[PDB]
Amino acid sequence: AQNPNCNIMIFHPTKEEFNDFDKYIAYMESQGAHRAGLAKIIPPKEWKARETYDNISEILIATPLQQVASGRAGVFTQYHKKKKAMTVGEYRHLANSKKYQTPPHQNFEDLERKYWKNRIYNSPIYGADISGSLFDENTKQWNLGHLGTIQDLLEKECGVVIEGVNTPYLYFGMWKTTFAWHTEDMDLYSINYLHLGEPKTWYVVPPEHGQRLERLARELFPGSSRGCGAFLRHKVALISPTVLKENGIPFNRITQEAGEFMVTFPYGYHAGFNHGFNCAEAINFATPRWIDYGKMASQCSCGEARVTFSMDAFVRILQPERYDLWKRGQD
Ligand SMILES: O=C(O)CNC(=O)C(=O)O
Ligand SMILES: [Mg+2]
Ligand code: NI
Ligand SMILES: [Zn+2]
Repeated sequence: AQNPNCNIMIFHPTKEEFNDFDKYIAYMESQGAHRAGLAKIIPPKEWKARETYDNISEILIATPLQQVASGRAGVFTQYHKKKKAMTVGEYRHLANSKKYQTPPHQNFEDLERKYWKNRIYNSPIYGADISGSLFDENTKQWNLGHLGTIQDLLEKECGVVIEGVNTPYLYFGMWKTTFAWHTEDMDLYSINYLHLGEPKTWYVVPPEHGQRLERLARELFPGSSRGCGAFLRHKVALISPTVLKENGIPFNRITQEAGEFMVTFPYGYHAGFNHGFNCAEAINFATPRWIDYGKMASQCSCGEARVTFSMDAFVRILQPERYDLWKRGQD
């Protein structure tokens, strides 16, 4: 069995190996990468996402979100307060202001300590889930707006044409901006490219141990759990590495830097934070191996999670028994 300890693997494809996305994902899996829940991919030195980042300031962040925390330093929830629109140039200046800028620090581990100690006492502002792309149209390898669609994958595997589309999203972050513990919608893969700026630290639980995290989360968030059997789908709960270690939950950590891809695998719970101003692009994708995970994915039917149009068909075809209840939660 490859990668039996479920370590995060780091890959360095050549330019030739970077030509066929599906093949390279399947290669990484043949080496056991999926067992971690997360892998890093360093592009060949010949590759670039676009020529420059000098022309992105006029992108609009229509609904910046202030991430306000409740709880204790290692175990908290966050809610997202809506703020007035601002451009990427305005947001970059904000991020670099004395109120929001990264503090002085020694190394990534010192900054991690500061994050966990202090996050709850501040409310950083995040631009999230902005439909769009920063890949140049002439980047032909690993261009996140030209991947195979999940609807085409389901049709190829199962035979049924379905409605829906699959496009990328941009994320503009600052120090302390946080992504809560979650798996992807319908336990899909994700791919994330850090276009520019400061790093992103990730935490991940191996897929084979996902239910351990779920059981701890029900214990640590007991009102939320009573509310919804799949409340981690609300994307609001944070648990620190110290708390996970105290409770014997298997996990790993890694820091992504600008110019690097991360891939999350089906049913890999993950969470993390940004080190300072940055811009990432991300999209969900599928392979043949995902279908069995999509059929088994939990679902939020309480009303909170509210998702993309295109989840409808995945539930309808893969989970027909759950469809009627799930759809009531959407309405
Ligand atoms: O960059 C982010 O905000 C986090 N993105 C993801 O969690 C992802 O790619 O799965
Ligand atoms: Mg612009
Ligand atoms: Ni994710
Ligand atoms: Zn719910």
